[PDB]
Amino acid sequence: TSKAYRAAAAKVDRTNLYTPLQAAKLAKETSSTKQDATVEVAIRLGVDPRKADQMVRGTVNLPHGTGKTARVAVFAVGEKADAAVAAGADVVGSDDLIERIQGGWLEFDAAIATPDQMAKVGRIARVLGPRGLMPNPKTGTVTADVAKAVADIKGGKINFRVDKQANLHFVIGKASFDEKLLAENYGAAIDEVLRLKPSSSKGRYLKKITVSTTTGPGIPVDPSITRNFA
Amino acid sequence: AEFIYTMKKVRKAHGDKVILDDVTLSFYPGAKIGVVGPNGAGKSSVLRIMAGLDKPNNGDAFLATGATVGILQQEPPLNEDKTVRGNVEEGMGDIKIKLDRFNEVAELMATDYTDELMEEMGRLQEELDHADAWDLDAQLEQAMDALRCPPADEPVTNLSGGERRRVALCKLLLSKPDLLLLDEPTNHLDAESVQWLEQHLASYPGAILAVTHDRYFLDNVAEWILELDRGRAYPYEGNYSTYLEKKAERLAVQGRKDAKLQKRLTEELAWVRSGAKARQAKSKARLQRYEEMAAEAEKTRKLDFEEIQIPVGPRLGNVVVEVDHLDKGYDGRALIKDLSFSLPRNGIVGVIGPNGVGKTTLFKTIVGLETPDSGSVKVGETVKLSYVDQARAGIDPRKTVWEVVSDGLDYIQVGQTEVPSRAYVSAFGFKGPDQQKPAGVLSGGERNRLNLALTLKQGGNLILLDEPTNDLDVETLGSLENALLNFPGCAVVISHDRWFLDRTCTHILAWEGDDDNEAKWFWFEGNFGAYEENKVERLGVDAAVTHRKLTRG
Amino acid sequence: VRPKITLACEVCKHRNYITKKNRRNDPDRLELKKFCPNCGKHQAHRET
RNA sequence: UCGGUACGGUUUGUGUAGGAUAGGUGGGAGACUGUGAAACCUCGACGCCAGUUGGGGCGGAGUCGUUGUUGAAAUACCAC
RNA sequence: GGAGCUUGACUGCGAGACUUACAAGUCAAGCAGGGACGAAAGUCGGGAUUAGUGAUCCGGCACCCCCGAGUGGAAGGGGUG
Ligand SMILES: Nc1ncnc2c1ncn2[C@@H]1O[C@H](COP(=O)(O)OP(=O)(O)O)[C@@H](O)[C@H]1O
Ligand SMILES: Nc1ncnc2c1ncn2[C@@H]1O[C@H](COP(=O)(O)OP(=O)(O)O)[C@@H](O)[C@H]1O
Ligand code: VO4
Ligand code: VO4
Ligand SMILES: [Mg+2]
Ligand SMILES: [Mg+2]
Ligand SMILES: [Mg+2]
Ligand SMILES: [Mg+2]
Ligand SMILES: [Mg+2]
Ligand SMILES: [Mg+2]
Ligand SMILES: [Mg+2]
Ligand SMILES: [Mg+2]
Ligand SMILES: [Mg+2]
Ligand SMILES: [Mg+2]
Ligand SMILES: [Mg+2]
Ligand SMILES: [Mg+2]
Ligand SMILES: [Mg+2]
Ligand SMILES: [Zn+2]
Repeated sequence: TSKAYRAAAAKVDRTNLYTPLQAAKLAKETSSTKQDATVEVAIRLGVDPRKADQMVRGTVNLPHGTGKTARVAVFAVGEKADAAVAAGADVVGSDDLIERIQGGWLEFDAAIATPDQMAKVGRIARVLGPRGLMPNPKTGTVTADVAKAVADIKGGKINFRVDKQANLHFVIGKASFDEKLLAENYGAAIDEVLRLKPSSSKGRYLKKITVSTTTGPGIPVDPSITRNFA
Repeated sequence: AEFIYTMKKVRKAHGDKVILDDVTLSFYPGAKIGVVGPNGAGKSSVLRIMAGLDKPNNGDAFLATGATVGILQQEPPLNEDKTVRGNVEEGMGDIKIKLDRFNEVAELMATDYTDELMEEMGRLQEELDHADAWDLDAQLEQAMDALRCPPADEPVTNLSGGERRRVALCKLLLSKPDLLLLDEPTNHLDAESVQWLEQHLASYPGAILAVTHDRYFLDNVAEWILELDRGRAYPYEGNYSTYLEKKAERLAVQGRKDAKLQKRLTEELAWVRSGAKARQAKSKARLQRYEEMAAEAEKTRKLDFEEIQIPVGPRLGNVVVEVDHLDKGYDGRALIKDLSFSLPRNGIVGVIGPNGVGKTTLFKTIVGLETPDSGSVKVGETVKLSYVDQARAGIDPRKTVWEVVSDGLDYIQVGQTEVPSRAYVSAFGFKGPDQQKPAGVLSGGERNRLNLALTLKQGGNLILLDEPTNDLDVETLGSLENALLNFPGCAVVISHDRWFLDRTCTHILAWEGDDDNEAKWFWFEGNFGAYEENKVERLGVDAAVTHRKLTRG
Repeated sequence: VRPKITLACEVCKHRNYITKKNRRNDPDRLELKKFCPNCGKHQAHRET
């Protein structure tokens, strides 16, 4: 307890499941009492991640963005390096960046590379292993024309990936947004998770869902009603 | 109610020797089951079904989906590579080739077509974050510090018997199968590798089976005893002091029930030999009940046991074995340094020390199979030497248990007498047509009994026991130690069993090396109980750890 | 003591032949080269 | 009363440098108004892998973040 | 009696006989497949020969994919060992 966490706990009921809009309504009335916040959604799936064909992994583009720094490290040499900084990449990867990441400077947020210079990716993934900032072909970060996904990672392509205990974790943007802006990222997330739903999922696929702030408690939302996120 | 392994009406039998018959039990995860029973009961034949190495005759036995099975065999094999290469063939075996391809695709893809190999490295680099397999250089270096493995750069052909078992446990404790199948894990392990494995199997996810004859390891790693009598399986709970109660009770209520049946045969055999009187008939419905009682009285006739019997040798002189300033080693590492002792006449001497410290090399300088560095070994004119060995090198697998003791000969020499060979091996329990089993099908508890038949027929008055208390159960462990106390010569024993040197010892030769010497020994005059009180008064009063986790998960 | 073993093929696993062996003189599974009519040629045959 | 299941609170994890080693994942630059170095309390949960995770006595004077690195990984706080 | 290599202790058949109330029992030249030994000729469908065994029914398992109670499947049935 903190004698202010119980103020927001006195305003949100625990047992009552809510609509996707009332979660975004109480996203404003719980987070914004404190400082700035990012809205957190935790989803417990109905899969078992021990098997191979139940590893739920995918990405989604968000329409209203997410409001973050997005320090994208695009890896390309030659004239392809200038295409990233013209597109909006602050630090463009090269060979000199390899000798300073291995020195202990890893201040970046993603890795969008080119298929010709992937030899340096396996050497730079020494310390990018447990960090999980590998270049992924399934999220479009490994592609030939790298002049597309630079502003897309800025645009809100947050990667969701199921853990060992079958718990998705995903952000739908900052807490300084509106109710019609938050619930559409909520609607675009779940509608693309169900496309990634494996065919061998026993039982109810979407068991329990919650929405939480950065300091306050979690909002129990109803997994049953998924049609009217607007 | 989710399970691991289920048996349904399993019946495995090697003909007359049944192992299972109409058995059914289920294994749930988190269970800590220790399986007990006498020697030859069938304990390793159960685990060779539960690992998928053998098939039951008429039954159903299947693992649940997922949760694979790793077995420790009773004689664990290895490969002809190094130690660091001996731990990657399992535990890292399914996952190092996914790293052997990722360091290939870093260079082979850069000159070939970069469009279809994009997902070929895609579905493998995403197999290196769920397991965190980037640290495969330094996960092996943690799993060797836990078991105190040998250094990982030398071969594995010349290792101790308890050093080969440490590198075989690392092949299974890195895999982490949810159904462990440990077959006699505390063989050849010192008092540290057992105390380590008690703590590691305490907090362990998954099901653990362990066929352990010893009384104190099963009280720490098990809480649910499974038993194998003649065919049946008796699951219950307790801590192994209740197993010897119930097997003593299951034979006292079966023994006198089979004595009431014997009196009813004598009352009925007198009726079938009494003759039919005048025109009455001897009823066929009592003849047909006699010949069913007479058939159910011969099937209960399996109650016998053979004692361990050492032949006596010639008269032993005043000088048995003298060792004066012995130095012994193989490399820059020195094992034995400046040792001076002399074996007594008519006593039992115990050799005590951890694994890989120089105990089998101490015998192999005495038997004349090594050569000392400095100092000499001196025997004497009277001593005939008899030597059992740890490796069981004399017994070959593709030759029957009879014609290894003999060589197709009828009568053998057991020291100035001629006993018949089949009469000699039947004095070692191998009776009837069990004398034609080869050495590959014998159990581990009766290769520790066959090795005593090969080497005690030398009839010597100096026997060198290199771990005889290895795979023996409680009935014949007491039969061995009662044959050493009545032995007239001198017996030297290497053993790790603390409650076996405490019972039969007169002299202790124990390793006491520390950080500045690492190669010194110590001759003590007394039993094992007085050695442990002197060990805590000379070096390190009340001083003669935390569990190394083997992994970061 | 002399059970009836059956000899399954090594390619197709068909059970083409049946015969007897001694269990105690031959504890392992017998291996013979026998004609397999499905394959049309001599294959190897362990037991089951 | 003794159990099962569903729901929610409190609490648990310590090879090796270290804040006895957040257990996992995700969010995160703030979180409370600060003395297990406290007054009634004061490890008499566990107490061993020993001191941080309670006996919740009170006080708006008095702990801790991010940085530093010292690591497979960190540090508050919190939903998961 | 001894030694070398081996699996014919074969799959598809069978002109003609013995014996015989019937049911069964027994012998078989030779033809093709794919093999073993042999330089070849050739021999090989267990053992010098005659005992070491049990009709039908009902079932079991393996394989072949023949029938599939409106249709597509399946359950069951059928063949061959
Ligand atoms: N392959 C085999 N063929 C014939 N008999 C066997 C075979 N394997 C084991 N046996 C016999 O069955 C018994 C079962 O061995 P088992 O008790 O499983 O070994 P352990 O004592 O290690 O459990 C042995 O005593 C052996 O005589
Ligand atoms: N032939 C050999 N060459 C080199 N080193 C050996 C050889 N045989 C044994 N060693 C080493 O000697 C050490 C001690 O073995 P030792 O303790 O005598 O075996 P045991 O534990 O059976 O008594 C072992 O660590 C082993 O590495
Ligand atoms: O490795 V040993 O148990 O023969 O000392
Ligand atoms: O599992 V054993 O009875 O051969 O020691
Ligand atoms: Mg065994
Ligand atoms: Mg030894
Ligand atoms: Mg033979
Ligand atoms: Mg036949
Ligand atoms: Mg005909
Ligand atoms: Mg031909
Ligand atoms: Mg030829
Ligand atoms: Mg012919
Ligand atoms: Mg005959
Ligand atoms: Mg009938
Ligand atoms: Mg139909
Ligand atoms: Mg069918
Ligand atoms: Mg036919
Ligand atoms: Zn075939």
